[PDB]
Amino acid sequence: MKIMQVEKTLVSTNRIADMGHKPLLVVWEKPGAPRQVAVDAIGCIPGDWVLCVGSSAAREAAGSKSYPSDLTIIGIIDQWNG
Amino acid sequence: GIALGMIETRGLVPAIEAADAMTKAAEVRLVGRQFVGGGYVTVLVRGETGAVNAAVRAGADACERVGDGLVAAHIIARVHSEVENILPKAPQ
Amino acid sequence: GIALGMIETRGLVPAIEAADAMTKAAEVRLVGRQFVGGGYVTVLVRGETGAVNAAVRAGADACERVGDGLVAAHIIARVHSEVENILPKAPQ
Amino acid sequence: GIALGMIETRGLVPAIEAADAMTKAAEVRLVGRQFVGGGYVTVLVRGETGAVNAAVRAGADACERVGDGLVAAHIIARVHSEVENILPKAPQ
Amino acid sequence: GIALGMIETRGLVPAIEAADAMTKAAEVRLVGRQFVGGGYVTVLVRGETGAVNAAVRAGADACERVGDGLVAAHIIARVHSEVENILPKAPQ
Amino acid sequence: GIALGMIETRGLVPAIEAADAMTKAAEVRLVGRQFVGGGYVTVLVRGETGAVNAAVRAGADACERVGDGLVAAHIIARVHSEVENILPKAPQ
Amino acid sequence: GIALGMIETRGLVPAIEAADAMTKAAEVRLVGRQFVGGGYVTVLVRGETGAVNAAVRAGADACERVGDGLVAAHIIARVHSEVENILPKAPQ
Amino acid sequence: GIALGMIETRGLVPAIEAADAMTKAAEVRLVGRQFVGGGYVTVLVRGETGAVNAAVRAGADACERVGDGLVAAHIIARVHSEVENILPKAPQ
Amino acid sequence: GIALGMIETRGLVPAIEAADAMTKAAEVRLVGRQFVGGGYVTVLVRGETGAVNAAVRAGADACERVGDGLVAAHIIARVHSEVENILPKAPQ
Amino acid sequence: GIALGMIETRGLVPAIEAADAMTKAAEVRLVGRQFVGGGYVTVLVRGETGAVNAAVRAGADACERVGDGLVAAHIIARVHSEVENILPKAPQ
Amino acid sequence: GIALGMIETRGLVPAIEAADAMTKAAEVRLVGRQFVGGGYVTVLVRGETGAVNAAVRAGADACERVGDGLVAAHIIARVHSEVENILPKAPQ
Amino acid sequence: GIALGMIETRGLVPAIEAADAMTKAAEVRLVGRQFVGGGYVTVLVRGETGAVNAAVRAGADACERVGDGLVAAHIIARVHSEVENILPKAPQ
Amino acid sequence: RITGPGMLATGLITGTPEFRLVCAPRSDQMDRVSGEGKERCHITGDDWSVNKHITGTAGQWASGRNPSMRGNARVVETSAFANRNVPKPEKPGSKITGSSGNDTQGSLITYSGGARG
Amino acid sequence: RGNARVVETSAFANRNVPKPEKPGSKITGSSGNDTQGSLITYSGGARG
Repeated sequence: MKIMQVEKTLVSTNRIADMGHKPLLVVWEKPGAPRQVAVDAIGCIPGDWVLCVGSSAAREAAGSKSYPSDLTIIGIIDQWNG
Repeated sequence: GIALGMIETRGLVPAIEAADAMTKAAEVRLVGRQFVGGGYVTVLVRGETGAVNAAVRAGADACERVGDGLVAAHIIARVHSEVENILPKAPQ
Repeated sequence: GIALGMIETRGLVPAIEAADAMTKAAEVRLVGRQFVGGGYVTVLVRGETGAVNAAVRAGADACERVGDGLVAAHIIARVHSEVENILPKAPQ
Repeated sequence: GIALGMIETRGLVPAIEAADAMTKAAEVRLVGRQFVGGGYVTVLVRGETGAVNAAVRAGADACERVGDGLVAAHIIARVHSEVENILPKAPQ
Repeated sequence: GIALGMIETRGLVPAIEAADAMTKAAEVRLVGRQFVGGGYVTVLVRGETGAVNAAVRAGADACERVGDGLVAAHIIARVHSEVENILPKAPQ
Repeated sequence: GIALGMIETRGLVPAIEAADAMTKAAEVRLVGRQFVGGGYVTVLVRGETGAVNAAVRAGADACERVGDGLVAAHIIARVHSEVENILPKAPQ
Repeated sequence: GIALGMIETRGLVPAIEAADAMTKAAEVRLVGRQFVGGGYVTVLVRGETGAVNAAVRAGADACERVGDGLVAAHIIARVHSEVENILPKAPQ
Repeated sequence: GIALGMIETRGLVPAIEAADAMTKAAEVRLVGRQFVGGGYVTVLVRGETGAVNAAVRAGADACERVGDGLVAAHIIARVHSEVENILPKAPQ
Repeated sequence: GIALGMIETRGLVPAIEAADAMTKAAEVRLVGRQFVGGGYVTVLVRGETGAVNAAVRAGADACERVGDGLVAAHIIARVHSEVENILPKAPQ
Repeated sequence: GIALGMIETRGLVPAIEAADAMTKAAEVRLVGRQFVGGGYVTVLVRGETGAVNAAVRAGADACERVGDGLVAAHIIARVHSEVENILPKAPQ
Repeated sequence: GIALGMIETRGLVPAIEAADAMTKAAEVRLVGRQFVGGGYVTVLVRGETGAVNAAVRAGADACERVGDGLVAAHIIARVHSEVENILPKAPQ
Repeated sequence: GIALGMIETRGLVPAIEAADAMTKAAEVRLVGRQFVGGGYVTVLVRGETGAVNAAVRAGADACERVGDGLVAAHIIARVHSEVENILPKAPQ
Repeated sequence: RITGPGMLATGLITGTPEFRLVCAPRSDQMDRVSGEGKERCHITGDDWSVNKHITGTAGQWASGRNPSMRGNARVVETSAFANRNVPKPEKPGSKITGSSGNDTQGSLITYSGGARG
Repeated sequence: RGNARVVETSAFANRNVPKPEKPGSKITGSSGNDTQGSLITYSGGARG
C-alpha cells in the first residue's frame, strides 16, 4: 500500500458503467508529485493522508473481484504528517 | 453550479451519510437538509451537472444500507426558476 | 477530533441510553440530540476515530434492547466541511 | 439523588399517568416531559437509584394500559456529564 | 379545580367533539389542547372530582365514533404537585 | 353564525378540496386549516346551522376520494365557550 | 370538605396502605387511624364527596389483597355534628 | 430514609424474627412495633428504597414459619405526607 | 449471653409454665413476658446459645399440654441492636 | 456507603470489565480485586445500597460476554463488622 | 470459645456471604479466610459450641446457591492443641 | 494514551505471542502480564484508542491458535479512575 | 417446632454431634425496565428485588389509582418507515448507449421525468 | 485411597464453559468492522 494525500475530487461523466457510482479522488504522495486517481472506498476528505491498495486488491476493495480499479483508498491514517 | 441533487432518506443518519458522501465525491455545495416530517430527511446539494450526478450517485450508494435507507436520489440539471423559491439557499 | 458518530433510535429513551453508553465508553463529546420526526431521534458524538468507533459500538449495544430500539449506528471518520454546517455543535 | 428514570409512551395521556404514578410511588422529581415526535412522549424523573427504580416500575405498570401504552422504561444510575446537556433540568 | 381529565384522540375533530362534550357536561375548565405528534391530540380539563368524572364520560362517549376515535380517556383526581408543572394552565 | 363544521382529511389536498367545496355550497366562513400532525389536516368552517350542515356535506362528498381521503366530517351547532379558545378565529 | 370516607381493615398494614392510597388518590385529608380491637383498624379521611369517593375506591382496592384485607369501605357525605365528637380530628 | 416496609405477623415471636432479619439484612431503622389487637403485631422499618426492599424480603422469608406466621409484607417507597402522622417514629 | 429465646403461648398459665421451665432448665435469664393481645403471651429469655437452646426445648415441652398451648418456640442467637429496642430488658 | 457488591469471574479480563462497568454505572468505589485461585477473580465494590445494586447489575451484564464469564453477582447490603477484616479496604 | 466452624466454598463470593451470615447469626469470631487453591476458599469462625453450630448452619444456608456454592460446612467443637498451629488466628 | 487493551489466554505461550503481536501492531505499552491462576494469563497494554484497537485485534488473531489459546480480547477506551488502581502501571 | 438458627442447613453440616449462565439468555428475555433496572441477571444477596409475599408500590398499587377507558381507535401510521413498503410504480430503465456511466446494478438515481440516471 | 469429588477448575477445564451468545455489530461506517476474526469486545461486551 502507499501513503498519499487526497488533493481533490475527480469527475468523469463518461466513465464506464462498471465503475459504478463509486467516487474518484485525485491523490498524490506529496504536493508537487505525480498525481494518481483513486477510487475512494472510505469517504476521504481533501488533505487526508490515506492508504491506497495495489491492483488486484483494489478491485476487491472497490467492491468486486471484477471491478475496474487499480488504486483504491482503504483507510485514512489517523495521524500522519508527510 | 445551478444543478440540483437531492437524496431522501428515512432518518437523519442515512442523510448525513449521504451528504458526506456527496460532498466528498464531487464539488457540490450542500445547501440544505430538510426534515420533511414523518422521518423523512432530504439533503440537497447544488453544483455543475456532472458534479451533481456524481455526488448523488455516491451518496445514494452510501446511504442505501445505512439505517432505514434511501427513499430517493434525484438529479435535476436545469431547475426552473419557479422551483428555486422553494429550494434552500444555504444550509441551516 | 473530527470523527462523527451517530445513533438513531426509535424514541428518546433509547437515544439517551445510547448517548450515555457512548460518552462513558470513550472520549467523545455529545454534540447533539435531534428529533427527526416520526420518532426517530439521533444522538451525535464527535471525537477521534478510535474513540468514536468504541463509542458507537457501545452505544449500539446499550440501546438495542431499550424501547423500540436502534435504527442506525454510523461512524464517519473525517467529515467534510460542508457537512459540518448541518451538524450540531453543542447539545441544545 | 442523581439517577434518571424515563418512561416513554405513545401519547400524552399515558405519560401523564406515568409521571403521576412515578412521583407518587417514590422519591423522585419530574424533570421533564418531551414530545419526541410521532406520538412518543417521554417523561423523565430524577432521584436515588432505588427510588428511581421503584418509580419507574410503578409508572410502567400504571401507564401500560392507558391509551396506546408504554414503549420504554429505563433507569440510568449515574449520567455522564455530557448526557446531562441533552437532559431537561426542570419541567416546562 | 384539582382534578384532571384527559382525553386523547386521533385527529383534532374527535378532540373538539370531546372538549365540547366535556365542557358542556360538567363544570370543568379546558386547560389545554395538545398536538402530541403522530395525530394524537389530548384535550385536558380541570375541575372538581365529580365534575371531571362526568366530563370524561361525556367526552369519551362523544368522540368515540367521530373521526378516528378515542385512544384514551383518563381521570386523575389529585395530580402530584410535581406533575402540575408538565400540565397546561390555559388552552393555547 | 356560531355553528362549527369540521372536516379532517389525510393530507392537505383533500382538505383544500373540502374547504372549497364547503364554502361554495353554503354561507359558511373558513376560519381555519390546521395541521394536526401525522398527516391530518382539519379544515374548519363557522356559520349558521343549516348552512354549516350543507357545507360539511358538500365538503365531505367532494373530498372523499381526493387523495388519501376523509377522516371526519363533523358538525357542532353551538360550541361551548371554553372550546372557542381552541378553535381558530380567522384563517391563518 | 366535610364528607367522610372510612376504611376498615383487618390489621394495620392494610390500613396504612389504604391511607396512603386514599391520600394519594384524591384530595382528602387523613384524619385518623383507630384501633378497634380484635384486629380491626379504621382509617378515616375527610374531603369533598367526589374526592372522598375517588379516594375510598382507591383505598379499598389497595388494601383488599394486602394482608387480611378490607372489612369495610364507607362514605358519609355530610356528617352530623354529634358524630363529629367521636371522630378523630387530626391523624394520630 | 423515606421508604416504609411493614411486616405483620400473628404473634410477637414471628415479629421479632422478622425484625431481626430485616435489620440485619439491610440498613433500615425499626421505627415501630405495634400490637394491633387480635394478635396481629406489626413491625415497621424505614430506610432507603433498596434497603427496605431487601429487608422486607428477608423478614418475610424468616417469619413465614415462625409461630403463626406472616400476614403481610408491604413496602411503600414514599408515603404521602399525611400518612406520616399515623406512622410510628421510634420503637417502644 | 446475647441470644434470645422466645415462647409464645395462648394464655398466661402456659407462659408462666414455660418461663419457669426455661429458667430452671438452663442458664437463661428471663427478660420479659408480654401480652401480645388476642391471648398470645410471649415470654422471653436471654442467655448463651447452648443454654437458650436447652431452655427453649424445655419450655416448649412443658407448656405444650398446659392450657391452650404453644404457638411458637424460637431461638435467635445474635440479636441486632435495633431489635433490642423492642425487647423487654427486665421482667415485670 | 457500606453495601458491598461483588462480581466473581473466570479470568481477569472479564473482571476488569466488570469493575469498569460497575464504577461507571454507579457511585460505588472499588475496594478490591482478588485472585482466588483456579482462575476466579473477584472484584468488590462498596457504595450505598441502590448504587451497589445498579452497579452490580451493570457489571454483570458487561462481563457475562467477556471471556469465560461471570460466576457470581452478589450484594450484601449491611455487612457485619467482622467480615470487614476479610474484605479489602483499598484495591491493590 | 474454642469451637471451630469452617465453611469451604468454591470462590470468594460464596465465602464472603457465608462469613457474613455466620457472623450475623451468632457470637462467633471470623478468625480466618484462606485461599486453598483451585478456587476453594475456607472461612473459619471460632466461638462456643452452640454459637458455632448456629453460625455454620446459617452460613451454609447462605452460600449454597451463591456462586459455585458450598463445598463443605463443618464444626469441630474442641480442636487439638496441635491443630491450633495450623489454624489462622486473625483474619489477615 | 489511556485506553486499555487486554488479552487473556490459556497458558503463557499464547500470551507472550499476543503481547508481541500487540506491541508490534501499534504504538502501545505493555504495562502488565498477570498470572491469574489456573493457567489464565493476562497481558495488558495501554495507548490511544486506535492504537489499542489495532493492537488488540492483531494480538488476538495471533494467539488464537497458539497453545490452548485466547480466552478474551478486550478494549476499553476510557477507564474509570477507580479501575486504574487495579491495573498494572509497568510490567514487572 | 423449635424454629431458629438450628433448623437451617439440614444435610449440609458435618462434625456435628449427630454426624459423628447467571444472566438469562438475552434473546429469550426482554426486561420490563431496562438499564440499571434490568432483571436478566441473577444477583443474589440483599438486592432490591421484591418477591411474591411482598405487596405494594407497583402492580395494582399504581395501576388502580386513576380511572381510565381505552378505545379501539383507528390506527394508521404515516411515516417514512411505514411507507417503506408503499406500493411503487415500475422502476425506470435506461436504453441509452454511449458512455454514460450507466450503472444499472446500483441504487436508483432518477433524473427529470423520473428517468433512471 | 479415598474417593474424592474433582471439579477441576482451570483455564483448560473452562475451555468449554457454557457461554452467553457472542456479540455482533450492527454498526456501519468504515470501522475495520471485521466479522471473521477472533472476538474482540469493547466496553459492555460489544463486538469490536
